[PDB]
Amino acid sequence: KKRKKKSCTTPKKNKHKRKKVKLAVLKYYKVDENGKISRLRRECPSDECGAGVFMASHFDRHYCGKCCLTYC
Amino acid sequence: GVMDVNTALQEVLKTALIHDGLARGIREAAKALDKRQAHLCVLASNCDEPMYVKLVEALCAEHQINLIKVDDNKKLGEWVGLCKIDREGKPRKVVGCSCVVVKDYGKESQAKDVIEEYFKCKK
Ligand SMILES: [Zn+2]
Repeated sequence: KKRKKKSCTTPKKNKHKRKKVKLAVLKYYKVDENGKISRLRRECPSDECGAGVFMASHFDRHYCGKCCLTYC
Repeated sequence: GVMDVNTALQEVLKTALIHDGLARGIREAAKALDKRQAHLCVLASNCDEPMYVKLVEALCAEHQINLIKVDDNKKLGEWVGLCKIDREGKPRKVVGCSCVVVKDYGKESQAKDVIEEYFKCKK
């Protein structure tokens, strides 16, 4: 027997393309003229994600991308 | 001592490469500074982002961590090791680095001694 093609489905299921963001570190910190630094993003309460691993400021929740911890 | 001040950083950077104690890039450097596992930092004077410089300087100052200035980012990257060696021996492929953090020192007395003396002279 020979293989039939039958090439017809939903036109194209596209693959997710990751967003390109330039200098994402900067928006985590706010700066005053005096030289102070304030951390805009919350720090996760988990063990590993404690100091430099910031959370996600979603419109209705806080989300840590490293351990899937979520808060209201 | 015999080695120059500006050329004595190569030994420390090579030994940190070998012992895997380098944080490269602004994001890794900032995360290491927040983790305060850093020992010293290396900054590139030649840059087009004043906010980059302010953030690195303030993070170094507010974590009482010594900071070093380098001429250009491409030489910084060549020291760092993000390069490939040609048949003749020159690094045709160089990707520059703007900030570096040394997490673990290499077990070298001579390399650390000159940098510590320079930091004490600065203070
Ligand atoms: Zn977490």
